[PDB]
Order: sequence, then C-alpha cells, then structure tokens
Amino acid sequence: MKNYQKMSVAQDARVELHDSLALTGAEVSINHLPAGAGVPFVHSHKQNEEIYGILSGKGFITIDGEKIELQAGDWLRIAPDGKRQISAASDSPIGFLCIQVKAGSLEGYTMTDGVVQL
Amino acid sequence: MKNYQKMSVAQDARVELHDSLALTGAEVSINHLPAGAGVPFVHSHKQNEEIYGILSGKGFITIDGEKIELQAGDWLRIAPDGKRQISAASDSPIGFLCIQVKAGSLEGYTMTDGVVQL
Ligand SMILES: [Zn+2]
Ligand SMILES: [Zn+2]
Repeated sequence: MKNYQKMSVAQDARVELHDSLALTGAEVSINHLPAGAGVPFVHSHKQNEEIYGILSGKGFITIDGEKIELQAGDWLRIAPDGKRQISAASDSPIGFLCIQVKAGSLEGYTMTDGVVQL
Repeated sequence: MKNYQKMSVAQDARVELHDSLALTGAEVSINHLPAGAGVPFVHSHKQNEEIYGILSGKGFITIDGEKIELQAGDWLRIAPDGKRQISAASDSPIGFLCIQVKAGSLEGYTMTDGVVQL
C-alpha cells in the first residue's frame, strides 16, 4: 500500500491521530478548552516525553506546582516525571497539540536520517 | 532542575525545536513557504516516520510521484521510504509542522503510559 495516510480535521475538532493515521512513532492529540475550563486532572508519564504546541488562544499549564502562562506560538517539552495540567485563560479559550513520543528513542534525524533523491 | 523547557515562536518564524527544547523523542520543525514556492528537493528517511500538520494556508505535497492537495487542518503520516516534497499553492502560502520520530519506537501511550496523580 501507499507510503502515507492523510486525514482532515475540523478547526475546532478534538481527535487523536495514532489509530486514524496508523502512527508507529508517536501519538498526536489535537484539543482545545473553552474559556475558564481545563483538564480536570493532573498526570505524568512512565516513559513518554511530551511536546506541547499552543496553536491558538491563551492559558496556563501547571507543571510540578509551577504554573506557566501560555499563548499561541508557545512550545514546551515535558519530561515523563513532570506532573502537568493545562487550562484555558479566564477570558479566552486555548487550542493545542500534544505530541507523545518515547523519551530517548530518537537517534539520527534530519542530516543524520534524511536521504535526498536524484 | 526542571521537568520542562519552554520557548516562544513568532507567527512566521522558521525554526527547529530539537536543540532549543532539548527533545529526546523527536524533532519538530515549523516552516512555511510563500505562494508559488516549495522545498527545492525530494527526500525520504532511513528510519524516521514523519508526521505533517498543515497549520495554515494551502498547497500540495508530492509523495512517490503522487501529488496530494493540502489545506489548513490536514494531517499526514509518511513512512520512511516515501519520497516527499511539499510546496505552497500558486495563490497562497502554506504553514506547516514536520514531526520526525523513529518509526516503530512508540510503545505504550495515553492509557498505557499516562499516570494520574491523586
Ligand atoms: Zn524529512
Ligand atoms: Zn499526557
């Protein structure tokens, strides 16, 4: 079969890409919280590093008791042990990406993994 | 020390996050091409799976001779062997994310990797 899979996601749709795109190196979740709302729980990871990318709006994320302000354009790496909990701003919703990957699994990349054709 | 790292990226800035955020499970590149422009070369990967997310605009991506139309909200998985080359539309720029991760490296995730804190 094809060396790729594609799908379209609505502007304000909440979905996970792993099963729909048959990912093998990560899980990607697209989500967003309305103003004044936030993830109702705190969590960490056993072996997965997590990368957050704020696509729109603004808000906060509490990591190990410390709350960090967030706005569109902000990107964060969170180690497995980090206890996290994101939430939207009081006067604004927030849209973000959560890339889950096995910590320390990356080897070569770009220069050391890409192959130019002819 | 801290269990996280943060940085801000300008709306139209082109950067790679691996070194700046000290990622260990992936490389994330944020890029965008002006109307009528495109990556000047074709490439594949030795062992990294690649996930593309179109954040804005529209364009095309040619994978193994087949060109696929792209627009904001589109997400794709590309296997290592896939020969790819993205470009913007003739009448519009395109902004996208390229998540590079080692293919088949993901094990548990979400339900099988997240840990809720009481
Ligand atoms: Zn690549
Ligand atoms: Zn998580």
